[PDB]
Amino acid sequence: RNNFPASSPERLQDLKSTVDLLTSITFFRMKVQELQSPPRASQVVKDCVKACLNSTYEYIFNNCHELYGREYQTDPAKKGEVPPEEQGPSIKNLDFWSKLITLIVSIIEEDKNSYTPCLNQFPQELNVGKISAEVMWSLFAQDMKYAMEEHDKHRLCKSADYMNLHFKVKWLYNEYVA
Amino acid sequence: ELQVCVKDYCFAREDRTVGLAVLQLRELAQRGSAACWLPLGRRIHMDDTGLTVLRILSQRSNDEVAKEFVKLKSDTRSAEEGGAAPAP
Amino acid sequence: FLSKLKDHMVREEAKSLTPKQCAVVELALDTIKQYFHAGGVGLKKTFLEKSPDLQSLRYALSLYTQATDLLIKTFVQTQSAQGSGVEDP
Repeated sequence: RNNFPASSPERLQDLKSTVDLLTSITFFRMKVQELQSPPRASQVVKDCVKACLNSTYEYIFNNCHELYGREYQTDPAKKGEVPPEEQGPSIKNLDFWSKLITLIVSIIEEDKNSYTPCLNQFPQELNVGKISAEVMWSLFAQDMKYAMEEHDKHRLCKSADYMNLHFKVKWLYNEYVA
Repeated sequence: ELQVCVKDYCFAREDRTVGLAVLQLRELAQRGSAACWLPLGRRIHMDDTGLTVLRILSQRSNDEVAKEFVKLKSDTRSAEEGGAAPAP
Repeated sequence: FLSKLKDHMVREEAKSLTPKQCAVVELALDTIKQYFHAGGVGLKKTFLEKSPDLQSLRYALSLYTQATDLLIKTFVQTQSAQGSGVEDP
């Protein structure tokens, strides 16, 4: 994602030609070095994708505010380095989580939409949009569960706010994850 | 059988397996209810047939039950903070 | 096959004994049994069928086709020692 941003079709093509080169190397190992079980080009890449997705998740879960901030935030004064207790989870509000929901959506979209087509060489094995949705939800759901348990001890947001969050989460799961 | 796993909760990182214990529900079929202190291991201990069934189930690498079974038996303590390999 | 899908060594599917290679072997074995029987000149069909060597071979073969739940039940019923004291807790 960082090395071949979707915003550069040229680096998406160099990316495509890179995986064509990596198939060409796997094929050299298989055919010229005559190796019997060289690293399979789809699994090699799937690791790299999982890697890039997990780096994405870590970075979003730690920097939710800076990211949601700059990428969408409904108040320009809230785009910057909001406190770490609001770039990761807040006990005061549910807004970090509404923000994290939108981050997750956006990434799964870019993966589904720019990268799944760029990286079609193993289409059967490598739906970048699905690998994105799974990885990101998994990492999310853990974090969200602990958050809701933490809110429950403090009850600083109103009942209503958690009901609103429930409809958003209900929607999100029932969209991407289910 | 119950498989009881202790894990360290780790946002940003990964939730590290601290340890694993197996309880056979054959025992409970007599006991009805049991208080027990399960000692935790680093990996589950196996015979040739467990290891044969496991290598067979791992070839069913699209069956979700097999995947989760294989994954679950193949869970071991992420070694660190107190050690890697157990005894059987 | 420890190495290629019990163990960590290769992200290959190992390729099981496939239904066709389960057959072929089960038929090679019936032929070997007929050979060792040699129309009564060799070993009795009864010794050969009761052969623990053959029964063991058949058992291992039977595992390679068995259903996921049945493999899992087999695991729980066989791994009885996963319930009598962890060592190095």
